[PDB]
Amino acid sequence: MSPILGYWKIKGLVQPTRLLLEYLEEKYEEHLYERDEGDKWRNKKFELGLEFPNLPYYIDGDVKLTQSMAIIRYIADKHNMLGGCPKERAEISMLEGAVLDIRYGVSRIAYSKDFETLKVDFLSKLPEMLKMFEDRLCHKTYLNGDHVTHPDFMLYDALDVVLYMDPMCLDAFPKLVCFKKRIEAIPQIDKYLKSSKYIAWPLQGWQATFGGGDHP
Amino acid sequence: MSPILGYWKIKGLVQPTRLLLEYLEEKYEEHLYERDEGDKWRNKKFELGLEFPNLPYYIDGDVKLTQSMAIIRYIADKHNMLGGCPKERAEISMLEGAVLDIRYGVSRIAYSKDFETLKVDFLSKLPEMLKMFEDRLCHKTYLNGDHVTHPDFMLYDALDVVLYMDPMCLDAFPKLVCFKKRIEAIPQIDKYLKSSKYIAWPLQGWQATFGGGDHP
Ligand SMILES: N[C@@H](CCC(=O)N[C@@H](CSCc1ccccc1I)C(=O)NCC(=O)O)C(=O)O
Ligand SMILES: N[C@@H](CCC(=O)N[C@@H](CSCc1ccccc1I)C(=O)NCC(=O)O)C(=O)O
Repeated sequence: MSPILGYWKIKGLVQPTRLLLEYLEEKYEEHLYERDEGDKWRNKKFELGLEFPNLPYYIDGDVKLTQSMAIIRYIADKHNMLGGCPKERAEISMLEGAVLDIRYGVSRIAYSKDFETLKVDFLSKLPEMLKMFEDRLCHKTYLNGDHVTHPDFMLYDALDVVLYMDPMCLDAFPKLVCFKKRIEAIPQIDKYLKSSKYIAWPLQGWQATFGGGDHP
Repeated sequence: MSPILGYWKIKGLVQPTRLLLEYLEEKYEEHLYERDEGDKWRNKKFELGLEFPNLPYYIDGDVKLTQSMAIIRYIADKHNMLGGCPKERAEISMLEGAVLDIRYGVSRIAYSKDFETLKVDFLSKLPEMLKMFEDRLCHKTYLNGDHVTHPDFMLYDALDVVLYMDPMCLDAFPKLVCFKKRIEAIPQIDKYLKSSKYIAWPLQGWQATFGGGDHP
């Protein structure tokens, strides 16, 4: 029985997890809830055996999990990708948080009716955040070295998003522009992005002022 | 040389980490920035050797970290507390996220000038969130069983906070009311709470509409 990954039919908080699964060439099925299926989900919420019911969820022969970060880390952990010692594991967790500051930075304002005003102060702070990654990649191929790790897919997802907000936010960051291409040059990812499973939009929930709607 | 833990002189995102250090009886020094030291911190931000400068930070003979979650997990990891296998480690990470939904739920609205209106919709959703923990503790002493883990201190910190917002939010949750007492009955914690190091207020940054100010 193939693992089930439930979530809205958007990119949201699970996009990075989808990408890690594709990368590892893991098999899995998806329980996607359409914009109007809110009710279809509420009637199942407390019937799946989840100790902490929420979206996304991940169910397979071994576990039943919720909290998108617990899920991506589990899939990575099952492939010995979380780090070989305390120090390395803390390096990888530091990369997770730094990426989330960016990604969550967008979500916290993408639902306000004053998006444009908020979008201005945000983009004034985004640069400092990007440059930390720009330097981290000065001599590395990927965030943790020569081998891909899950924070790589999270960062990719964050760049894909801040680029919709502002197509020029990476002009001063060549290594990040390259990092983004390099992730797409990975065989498994390129296949996925061109397959029928890829969900290109929306970025956030359909009702958001930014990254919302049924079409780009 | 004792590990240094830097942060504002508030509870904020580091309170749970302080508590884990006390519990493990680890020695450490703190670099606390007063309300008016914002400038004292900006002039040091890019001079500590941190790959991703931010508050809090943790510096000792082995690592230099940022991102509060990477730090608490490191201190726990160095004591073999993160879980003995993939499944257990995902259980503990699931507990982290579920706690943060509550804790971050407060911060996301504690800075708005319309706190009271927001505080109403929040408290209407808090119950469902608390009950997941209320059930998780139905037969367990602590969140992961008979032994304390870091999510325990995070949850404690979240209850201490939602209780200031509403002293009655735990009336229908006896196991949670007990969990909170039990954490305080732990020798090391009780000592800390009564020592000169404990910082009782503010909950958030001083400028917040809720949990702010120099006094309760
Ligand atoms: N921390 C949880 C948050 C889960 C969450 O916010 N779930 C939303 C969808 S993502 C909404 C979201 C939240 C924050 C940032 C971006 C986005 I998109 C939901 O509809 N849950 C189902 C329910 O509550 O019944 C996790 O990561 O799993
Ligand atoms: N994800 C980072 C966020 C760090 C952060 O927000 N730091 C704030 C203080 S906590 C503010 C905060 C943020 C979110 C929720 C609650 C709270 I209190 C800061 O002043 N950083 C120093 C700087 O930017 O130079 C982490 O957890 O370390």
